[PDB]
Amino acid sequence: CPLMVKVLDAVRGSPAINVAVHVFRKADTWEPFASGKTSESGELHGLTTEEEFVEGIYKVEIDTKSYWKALGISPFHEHAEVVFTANDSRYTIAALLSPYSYSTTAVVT
Amino acid sequence: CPLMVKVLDAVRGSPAINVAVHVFRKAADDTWEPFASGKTSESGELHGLTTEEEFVEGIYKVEIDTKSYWKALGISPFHEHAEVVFTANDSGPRRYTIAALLSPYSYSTTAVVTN
Ligand SMILES: O=C(O)CCO/N=C/c1ccccc1C(F)(F)F
Ligand SMILES: O=C(O)CCO/N=C/c1ccccc1C(F)(F)F
Repeated sequence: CPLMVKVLDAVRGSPAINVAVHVFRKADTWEPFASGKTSESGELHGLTTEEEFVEGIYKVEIDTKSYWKALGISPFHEHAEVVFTANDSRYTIAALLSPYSYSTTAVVT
Repeated sequence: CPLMVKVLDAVRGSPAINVAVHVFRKAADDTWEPFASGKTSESGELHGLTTEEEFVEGIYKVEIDTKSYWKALGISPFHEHAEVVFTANDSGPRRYTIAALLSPYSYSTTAVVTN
């Protein structure tokens, strides 16, 4: 599992459950690559395989807007967007969500 | 000044000076049109990107060029940039401050919206 995403809710103090996440790879346009929804643990595994996940620029779009929308909280952002170059020389993208703010970090091991 | 950007550096505890910032607005075909751009000053602030007349309702993307920043300091960062996408002025005109806090493998962004 070369790419995992983990999403937390800073208002509720909980994982962010059932959040839609779309990954794109840069082709100079954006092409769909993977997607899924976070689990009960706020996690998204099995997006891609080592074979598929080659060097390149990737964008992870976290559909935070629909997440806040579904609990009746007014959100600011359309989404959280995390753009990074993946290089061969294992990635967890973690995001921490609030209605008017978000934080993201990469754990690369 | 309806749209301001402030950028801080979490490694050095200082404003993030001379950081490029590009703002785009979503167009009538779901593409991103260039809207405004500039560079942060000594205080890590970017003022004068737009005017209230130009800053109409829409979906805007503020892209902070964190990669050239970190490279100009001699550091290899993770992200290509920091991005913030949001709808503005949807219920009338507002004043927006977009603040970002930068680390080589992380960033945070927050929005302060005034009437
Ligand atoms: O799976 C993992 O590596 C750990 C998940 O936890 N993520 C935490 C986290 C993520 C983004 C911004 C701020 C934080 C925090 F520091 F505030 F908590
Ligand atoms: O100019 C403004 O509106 C506020 C400027 O300061 N920004 C602070 C800030 C921004 C993003 C994440 C975390 C923080 C922080 F609180 F942790 F430091």
